[PDB]
Amino acid sequence: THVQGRVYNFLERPTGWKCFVYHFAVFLIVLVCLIFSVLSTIEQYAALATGTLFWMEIVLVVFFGTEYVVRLWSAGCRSKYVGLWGRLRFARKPISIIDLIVVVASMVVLCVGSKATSAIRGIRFLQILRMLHVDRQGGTWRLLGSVVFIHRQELITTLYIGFLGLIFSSYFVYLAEKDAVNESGRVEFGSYADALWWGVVTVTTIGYGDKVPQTWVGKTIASCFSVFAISFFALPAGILGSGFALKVQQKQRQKHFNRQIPAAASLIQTAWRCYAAENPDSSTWKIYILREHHRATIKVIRRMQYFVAKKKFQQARKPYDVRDVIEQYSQGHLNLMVRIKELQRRLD
Amino acid sequence: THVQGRVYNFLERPTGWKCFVYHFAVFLIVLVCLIFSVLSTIEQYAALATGTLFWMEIVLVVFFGTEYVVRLWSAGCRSKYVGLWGRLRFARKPISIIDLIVVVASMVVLCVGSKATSAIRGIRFLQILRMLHVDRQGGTWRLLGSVVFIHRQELITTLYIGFLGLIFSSYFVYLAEKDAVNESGRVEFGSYADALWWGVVTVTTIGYGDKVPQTWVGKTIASCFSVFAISFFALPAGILGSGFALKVQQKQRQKHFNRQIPAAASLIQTAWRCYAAENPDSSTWKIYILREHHRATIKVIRRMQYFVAKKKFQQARKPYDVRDVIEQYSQGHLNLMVRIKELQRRLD
Amino acid sequence: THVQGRVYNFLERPTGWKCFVYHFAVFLIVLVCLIFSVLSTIEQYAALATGTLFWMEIVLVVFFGTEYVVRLWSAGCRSKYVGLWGRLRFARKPISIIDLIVVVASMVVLCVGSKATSAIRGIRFLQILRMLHVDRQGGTWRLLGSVVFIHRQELITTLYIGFLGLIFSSYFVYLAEKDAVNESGRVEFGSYADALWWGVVTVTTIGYGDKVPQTWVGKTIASCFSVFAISFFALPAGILGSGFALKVQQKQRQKHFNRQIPAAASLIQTAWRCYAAENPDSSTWKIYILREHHRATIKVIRRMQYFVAKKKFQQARKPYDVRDVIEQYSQGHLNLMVRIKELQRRLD
Amino acid sequence: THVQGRVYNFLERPTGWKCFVYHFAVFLIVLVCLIFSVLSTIEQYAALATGTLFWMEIVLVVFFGTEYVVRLWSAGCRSKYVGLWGRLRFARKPISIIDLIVVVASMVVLCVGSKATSAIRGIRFLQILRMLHVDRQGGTWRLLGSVVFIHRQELITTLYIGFLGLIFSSYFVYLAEKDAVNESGRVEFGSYADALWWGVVTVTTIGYGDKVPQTWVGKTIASCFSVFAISFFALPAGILGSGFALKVQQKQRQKHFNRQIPAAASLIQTAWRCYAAENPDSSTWKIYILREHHRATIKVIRRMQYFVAKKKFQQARKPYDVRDVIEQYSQGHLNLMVRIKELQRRLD
Amino acid sequence: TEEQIAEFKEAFSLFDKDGDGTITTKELGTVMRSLGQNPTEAELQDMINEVDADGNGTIDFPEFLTMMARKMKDTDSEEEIREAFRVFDKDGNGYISAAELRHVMTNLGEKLTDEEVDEMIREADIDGDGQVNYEEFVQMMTAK
Amino acid sequence: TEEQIAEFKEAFSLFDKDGDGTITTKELGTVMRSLGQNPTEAELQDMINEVDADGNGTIDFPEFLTMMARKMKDTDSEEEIREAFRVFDKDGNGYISAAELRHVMTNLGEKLTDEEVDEMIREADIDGDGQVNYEEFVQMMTAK
Amino acid sequence: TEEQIAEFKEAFSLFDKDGDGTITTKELGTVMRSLGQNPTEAELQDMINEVDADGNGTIDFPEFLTMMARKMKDTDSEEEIREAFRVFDKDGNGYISAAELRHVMTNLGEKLTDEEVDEMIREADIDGDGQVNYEEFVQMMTAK
Amino acid sequence: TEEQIAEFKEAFSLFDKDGDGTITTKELGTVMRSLGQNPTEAELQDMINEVDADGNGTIDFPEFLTMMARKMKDTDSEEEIREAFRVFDKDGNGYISAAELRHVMTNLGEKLTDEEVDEMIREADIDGDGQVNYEEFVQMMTAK
Ligand SMILES: COc1ccc(-c2csc(NC(=O)[C@H]3CCCCN3S(=O)(=O)c3ccc(C)cc3)n2)cc1
Ligand SMILES: COc1ccc(-c2csc(NC(=O)[C@H]3CCCCN3S(=O)(=O)c3ccc(C)cc3)n2)cc1
Ligand SMILES: [K+]
Ligand SMILES: [K+]
Ligand SMILES: [K+]
Ligand SMILES: [K+]
Repeated sequence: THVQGRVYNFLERPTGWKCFVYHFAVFLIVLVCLIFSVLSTIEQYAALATGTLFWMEIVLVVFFGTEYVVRLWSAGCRSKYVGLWGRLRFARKPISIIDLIVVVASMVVLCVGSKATSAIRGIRFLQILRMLHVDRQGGTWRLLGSVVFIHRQELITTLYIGFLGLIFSSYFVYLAEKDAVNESGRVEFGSYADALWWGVVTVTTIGYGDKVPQTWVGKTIASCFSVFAISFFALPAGILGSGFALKVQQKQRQKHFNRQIPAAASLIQTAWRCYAAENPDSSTWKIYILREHHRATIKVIRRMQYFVAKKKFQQARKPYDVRDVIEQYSQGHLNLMVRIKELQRRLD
Repeated sequence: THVQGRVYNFLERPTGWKCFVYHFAVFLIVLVCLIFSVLSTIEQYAALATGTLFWMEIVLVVFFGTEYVVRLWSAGCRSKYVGLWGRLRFARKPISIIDLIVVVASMVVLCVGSKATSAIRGIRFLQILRMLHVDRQGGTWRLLGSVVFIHRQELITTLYIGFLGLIFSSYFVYLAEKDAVNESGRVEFGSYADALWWGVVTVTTIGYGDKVPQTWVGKTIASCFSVFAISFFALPAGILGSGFALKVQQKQRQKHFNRQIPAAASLIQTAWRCYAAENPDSSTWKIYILREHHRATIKVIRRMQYFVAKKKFQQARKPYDVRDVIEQYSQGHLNLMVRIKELQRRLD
Repeated sequence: THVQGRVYNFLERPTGWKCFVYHFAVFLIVLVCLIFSVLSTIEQYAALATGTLFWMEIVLVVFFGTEYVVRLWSAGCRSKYVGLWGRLRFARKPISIIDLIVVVASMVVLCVGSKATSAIRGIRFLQILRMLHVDRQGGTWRLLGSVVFIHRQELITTLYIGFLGLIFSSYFVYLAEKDAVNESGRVEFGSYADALWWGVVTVTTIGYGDKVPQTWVGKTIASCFSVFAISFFALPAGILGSGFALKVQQKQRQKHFNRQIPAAASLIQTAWRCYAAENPDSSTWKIYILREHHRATIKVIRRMQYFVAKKKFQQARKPYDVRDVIEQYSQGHLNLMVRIKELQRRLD
Repeated sequence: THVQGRVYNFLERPTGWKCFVYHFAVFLIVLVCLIFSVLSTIEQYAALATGTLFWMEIVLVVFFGTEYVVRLWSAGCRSKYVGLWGRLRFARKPISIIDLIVVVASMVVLCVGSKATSAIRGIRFLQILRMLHVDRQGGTWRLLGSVVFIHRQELITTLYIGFLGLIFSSYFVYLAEKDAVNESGRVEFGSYADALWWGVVTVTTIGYGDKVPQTWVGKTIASCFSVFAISFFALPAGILGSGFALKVQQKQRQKHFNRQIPAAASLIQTAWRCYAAENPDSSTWKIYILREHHRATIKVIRRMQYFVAKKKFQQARKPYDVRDVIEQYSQGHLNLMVRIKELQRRLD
Repeated sequence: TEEQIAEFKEAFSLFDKDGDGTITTKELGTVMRSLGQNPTEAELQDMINEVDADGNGTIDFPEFLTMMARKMKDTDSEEEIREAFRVFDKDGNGYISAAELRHVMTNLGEKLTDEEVDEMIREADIDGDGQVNYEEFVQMMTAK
Repeated sequence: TEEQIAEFKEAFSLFDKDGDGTITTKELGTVMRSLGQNPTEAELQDMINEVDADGNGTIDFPEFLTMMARKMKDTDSEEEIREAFRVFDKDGNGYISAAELRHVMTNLGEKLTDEEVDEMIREADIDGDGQVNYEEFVQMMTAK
Repeated sequence: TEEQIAEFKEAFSLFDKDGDGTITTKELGTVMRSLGQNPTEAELQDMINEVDADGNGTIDFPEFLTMMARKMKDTDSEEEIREAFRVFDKDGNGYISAAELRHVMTNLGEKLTDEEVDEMIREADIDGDGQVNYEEFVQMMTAK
Repeated sequence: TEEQIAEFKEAFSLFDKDGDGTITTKELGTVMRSLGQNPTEAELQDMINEVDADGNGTIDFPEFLTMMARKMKDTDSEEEIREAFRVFDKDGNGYISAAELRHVMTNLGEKLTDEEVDEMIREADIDGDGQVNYEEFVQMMTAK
């Protein structure tokens, strides 16, 4: 069973230099097969790569399917995934779904399209799709989704305002330019759709130049729009970058919180004590040393011990702040005042 | 009356999953009608959409007008808006103005342009204009305006410096390029206006390519300008993004300030006490237990109680800071020193 | 003399709504004259604006020269600038130099070019140059220079690395593309200069499209360059924006430092005391109540009082920090320990 | 020997105004020679610069080789580099390798290509390569590498997600546009490679315009891609800029840590004490004033003194934080409580 | 305003009780303990810091007059009181219950005498399902 | 629920021991010292703050009932306990040793009687190389 | 400079009082209390830290001489004093009232004897509507 | 290693002086005061926290053995000592004066006996204009 968890760690909880080289090599072979998918589209090389991509596909479907079943077995180390229904729960998760889809569809297209246009039309998309295989535990996407959810209001604000600016400014540019004719004789802005295309390409700072305004009204509006709207499609970079950085750094500094260990222990202990209270025959009663009403009060005190331990633990995992300093200072200060008053009275 | 506030919360203070679906569906139908406004401008579909947009407009004017009056009635829950003059105050606010304008102008253009060029020319702008209906309480625009006002000096600085760089650099490019002739035979830079167009398109990183310099002086200047000026039209993104984020986060953390409750109560209490002081027949005099001059001193002490409570409350709502830690430490420390000295003397 | 400082504040230390409207109107008339300088370059309007710009120039030279002398007189309120040599010191400062240059050169070009090509060629540059008149105390440029000096190492780093990337990558693109011929028959990359032009236009995200690579080596290199180098010409925005914001905010929060008043007073007092020490006939000797060697020790103690007051003042103006909290806590804590030990002994 | 370190500081640890002018002038001459390398590629000036670049090359190889040997001698001030093997260790470091390569290859190409195509083809690259000579201690590259290593996860995240977006979106654009024909008759998107080129040029906001989509599917996808993917190739700017700034500022504030001096001394002292313990004949035994087992316990206590001093020193160099405040407060507070209890008992 | 400063100087003479022309923390605490209040030292300190602008720790008579001068019926004070009520407003509609208000006056912060609150409630039209418009109070006690 | 509040009011009468209707820190500490426990003042304070929502420093009977009402077999409490075990889990696979668990129960935090832990272990199927599935415990003691 | 170090060693002998060659906090406080001043311990500590560069807590004679050596009529000290005046300057024109200055010298910070300030004012040309140019003082007391 | 743990258990028996198997702060302070040292409580606390990994506040014998096990002649410890010297190095060339070193050993931090430093200097070749290569010391005292 030691071996089982060992290979699980190799595949699914990677670390070191061996695991890294493995996952690296996997990435490289899939990338190479993608480049052959690229070069299959070019007429010169559409024959070479088209044949190569039929044998490498067989190699890969064997490899990835093997890896899949090995992993599905090795997941018995986790207690979530022990048992048959456990392995089913393992197959249920998204990355495993994607892996399975890729493997099966590869096998099907090979066994069927052996004797083939839609075949390779699908092969190319599978080659593209296999890149999801790399990130195993999705820390990438989880980080992104987290930072988006935190900063959702800001981003909606930007999207709304930029959208509106685009719509209005493009309508006015349309009105100003709808009849203008280009040097080559054609009309760039025949419709409001074309003006929206212009606006998108502009406000986001791409500037293909396929559509440019000629009039003075158009140039005026475009200048002002270009100066004052472009920012709202560039904020998300700052927002998301700062979010990424902060999240990673705090998730790292959380490692050095050593106070959480006794808090965890205390939480466990008082919880089980609350539970074992419900058996009067328990041995947690001997701690107190008949008992008409002592039962109730003990249970109450334990319940609120549990609640305070719970909050203490929940705050034992978070970084300190000035507010906590202030609270503890006031608390200890007043304790000290009452103590010195106590001694002041004990003398008298 | 419970129902009245209930529907007010539904329309104007939304939360949950029902309200969200409602406002969503509204957004979607207005967006769809906008896309038909788009496709009305295209010659192929100018007939279909033009007819569709005459019936959906009727549907919408009915719907939005109904919603408007329902809302105007439901605003009696608020005490600002109770009474006739209250509802007038409700109609006075901007978003309600916009809603009313849209509804009435829709109705007018329909009843008149039934039997129609300027008609649809206006319809398209109304379809555009209806997108303001979505954000109800303007938290979007309020956030923006706040962050701009806070960071006004920085933004004026950028605008000034970038403007100047544009002006000067474009003059010199004009001088260098005014006689140059393009491959196609035309002169890109005939005037200083054209050079300003170039500069705007460049410094903000769009680069249509409609105007490019040919000479070596022009290319030199453009390179240096392009490297050293572009930043001043990209700062606002960083500024505004950081501002948005900070504002939202602190406005959220303000929820967990629980110290403000007693401060609020104390403020109220001492204020009303100051007021009721002015009635000598009041019952706030019994707290002190004849009164030649006690009146004045009581009033003075209460006034300054009010002032201290006011400041304490105003600071009870803001986050703590190191300065407060230092102040309280010094204060308590000196209190403790005088107390221990006091005991040191009481023994002797 | 009250009037003198009053007008100084009006012109040179502005605040309110009157001053603002004044400086605004000045900005607007200079901008309008600039737009006529623009339209003078266009052939249609080269006559109208050319005549208009001869009368408005006279108006303006009168106005600005008047304002200049008024200001130069009004600067006697400041004690730096009292006296003749004071006013000379006033004329010495840069913005006054620029104002004077504009006024005199306007007057000269008018009186000479009355009876005129180089005339208007210079007029246009003066119109451009007059925009420096707006910011009076240069807070704009001072902010910028400050933030650049603080962040000088970062910016040099970016410039160096981006420069190198440009140079190398452009050499390799040149080698790959030097013989390639365009669809239109021409060679985009004949020389390494052209490749550098391409690189500048690319790495800074403008993309005119006047030069594009055709080969696969060129496209490969350009892709990698474009992904991995563009950041180094976009960092300065983030850097400078954060710097601006921080500087403004801390320069604002410095207003609420009220502890600096007694520190200032103490500094002044102990400094003058140190000075008056040097007169044995002074009256600062009566504070001590013969004096063979008391002279020296008093002088020493006062000198070091001065030094400590100086440091305390220099730190009284800066915001608090955790280090100060720690220092004061340790200091007071040890004081308290020695005091309680003292009482512990006094009992015994 | 004083002179040796003096010139070492001049060349390799520069500071002041003389050193700066020297390194400046070096930079300028190498830049000028680079500009002649540029102009050698142009047909008009290919003769002038080609001859000039044969004499300046001789000048420079002499100069830089001289400087190299002077430096290699002057490195004997450092104790790392004293002795022959020391100087070998000096030649081993990268910047010295680069300097040597440049010098020797210059000399070789001159002595051989005297009597020459590949000659100048190599000269140009050497001129480019000499720019590494400027930064002597690589603080530039070290800063960059540091900030990249700190922020590695964020950057990998961006690269992965942006890469994927590019791949998928470009495949769909290819499918939508593969048969479309341009106004000029040509097909922009013949292959998936071309679509990838488009995607790279787009997502990074360059927009040459050599490839634009015509269809409505293509424009739709491109719009959405352009709005929602561009951020992931603009985050690194924010990340890296904030990193640079933070690193520099903290490396500067580290100068004012004065507590580290006694910590360093204590560490040294207790380390040598632990060592000298191992000589029973030492004189560190006299501090304790026979010794059956005292030996062991003394050694143990000293070892753990060493360990605590080590940690104290390692933390003496880092900035304070709220956690330290809390720890010291609790520690001193409990000490004070036990002390006041102690006195409370001593009375009784 | 001459009668105003006459009364204010009369009032300052109560605290001064000396030719000092200033008030110290104790010199205030004595007058308060004369009434049977028993403040804290920290209380009197925070009290006194809201009157001086010298940073000395004492109230000169100009500062005392200044505190007198500035008005309660103010733009900002009104809004502060209004915002203070909103902490105790469920649903934010501008109304609060009666019994809730009585509960808050008599328990939190400076607790009040029951007769005080009994007077406080009846100042406003409390009928109408027990709700009360708190801006009515604000207009009342900012009328001076 | 009438029997429930009858028992809860009975329970509150033990602490009240007065017509007060509240519990003070001492009024709890006395009942605890009656059992031979000897808490700290800080303990009782932190204890009591987790029941009130008044900010007064005492527990009104509604707050006591509220504490009774909310349930241990909860979505969040379960996860908190589960996360607490994970601190003591090498390799994160959902299993912990037996002797390690005994070591942690009897030494860290509130130390337990040895007989308590002897009971605790045998609640779960401890065989199978000594490992135990701690989510089994969590489901057990969140069953109520 | 030989006479200078003779006088400085003479001066150091007053504080030393023993063949220590150093000064401790008490060894300074005694000399100060000999004059009737009564400093605080914190005062003497902060005092002494501005002379040493050893970090020991005592002043070696080289450090004493170093403190002697560096000059008051300095580029930086002058500007610091000038900036200190500006806190008390309404309108920033380089002038301050007379009575304001007297008020500030005699009340804030280290209060001065009235005769001291009476001397201080008359050092400068105080006439001219009562205003005084404070850079005149700065040039005066940085003349040494 | 059996002789090694025999000697280490012998050594632990000196501190234990009980069948406890642990060491408390006092249980260490007593042994230290037996030698005439007089540590502080904070000293012993910070001392003891660098040995345990339990977070209990006491040293179990495995933790004692662990502290024994890890080696002084280490990659990191060497560099730390080297960096410590550099604080006292003018010009950063890898050399420091003799008298400066004697001054620093005998004054700053834990002051040393003069005979100790007299031994310390002569361990290294101090001749050559009085300079000494401090990495020579580092190689010496990391040789074990
Ligand atoms: C170079 O120095 C600069 C540059 C830019 C700023 C800056 C701050 S806020 C801001 N824009 C804005 O606040 C928004 C809103 C006001 C107009 C300009 N934009 S809008 O075009 O998107 C736009 C246009 C029209 C509609 C209906 C909605 C949205 N622009 C500050 C300093
Ligand atoms: C989308 O996700 C991204 C994107 C970019 C990054 C990232 C970090 S550091 C970095 N570049 C760099 O660190 C530098 C240096 C290494 C090569 C790439 N650039 S160089 O071209 O200027 C360049 C090229 C050649 C020479 C001689 C000097 C300089 N690029 C990280 C994540
Ligand atoms: K761009
Ligand atoms: K662009
Ligand atoms: K472009
Ligand atoms: K373009």
